[PDB]
Amino acid sequence: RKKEFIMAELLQTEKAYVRDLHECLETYLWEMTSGVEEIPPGILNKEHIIFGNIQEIYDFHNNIFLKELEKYEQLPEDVGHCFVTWADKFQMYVTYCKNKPDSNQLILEHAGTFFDEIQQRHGLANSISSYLIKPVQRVTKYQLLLKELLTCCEEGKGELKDGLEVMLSVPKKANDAMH
Amino acid sequence: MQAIKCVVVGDGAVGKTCLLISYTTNAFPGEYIPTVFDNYSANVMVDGKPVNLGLWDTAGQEDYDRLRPLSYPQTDVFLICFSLVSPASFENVRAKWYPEVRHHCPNTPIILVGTKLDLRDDKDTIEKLKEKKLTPITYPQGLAMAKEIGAVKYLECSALTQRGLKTVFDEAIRAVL
Ligand SMILES: CCNC(=O)Nc1nccs1
Repeated sequence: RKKEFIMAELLQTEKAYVRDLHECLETYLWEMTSGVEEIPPGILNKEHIIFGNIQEIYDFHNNIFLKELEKYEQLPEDVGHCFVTWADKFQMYVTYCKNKPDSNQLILEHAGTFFDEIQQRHGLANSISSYLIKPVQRVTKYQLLLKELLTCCEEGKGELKDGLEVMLSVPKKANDAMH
Repeated sequence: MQAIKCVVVGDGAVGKTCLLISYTTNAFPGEYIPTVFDNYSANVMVDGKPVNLGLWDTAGQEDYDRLRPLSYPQTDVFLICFSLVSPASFENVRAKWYPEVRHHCPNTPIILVGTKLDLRDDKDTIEKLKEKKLTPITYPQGLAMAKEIGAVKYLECSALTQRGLKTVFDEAIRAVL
């Protein structure tokens, strides 16, 4: 029961994370790169600073990782292996976290209501800042779900142990990377 | 219409995620406590003044000193939480939570939130604490902590019974208006 509810959360929240990044990319990022609206000079061609490597992060979850978590739906005790397998991909959260401070300032100092305007326009409940915190949230949440699985998975649980190891190592490295 | 960003901080043992879920669903989740509460916003009227309340969880970030602050800028009000049956969490208000919140957001209102009031009068909890030469955190302790940190209100609540829960968020909003 408990291992199953946790696995269902893992997957349900993964789907929503992919929905959320996708939304972010097809609204806030798209308007900037589209050429369909007035881009403050202060942010022009600086979408790499705003959105960091979130495209790549999205591609990873949307092309690979969600497809692979789904395969472990009936195998919660093994799902730690999913993370070991894809450990190198998570290093791209290190890059993203390094860049988030610069991203945030740039949006204060130079975007005015640009993004508030698009938010209003599309009817989005989440501000660009709310979307852009999500990778930082998500990368610290995986370790919580693995711990929860450990509280309810038997001697078959070094296939969580090492997954958890990775998902503790990634955020700490991202945390250790900040200036 | 006024938007409000609210960030909820504190130790893992406060039940941050549970608090928010229980507040937003009007129900303790019960069976399974989800570990994920995604950034939320909803309209609420306060003193008949409708408001868009935005809630951000921070659970999972409790060991990443440089990552937690990424959520801090442009926050309108903080809930700093401790559990009423964890003296350590309470002490961490002083030692961990208030410092970094002030450092980054020196003029943002703080509500001091005491959680798990449903456990302060619980024999097994109280006994488990007596065995560590400890007691639960009582009301004057929270009031004295609030004062020390500059909190606008010290408030007690339970996600379990929902006692004081709606009120926590009512006053988060009143602290901004
Ligand atoms: C099983 C103990 N009940 C709680 O979890 N109480 C809480 N009050 C606020 C947040 S969590």
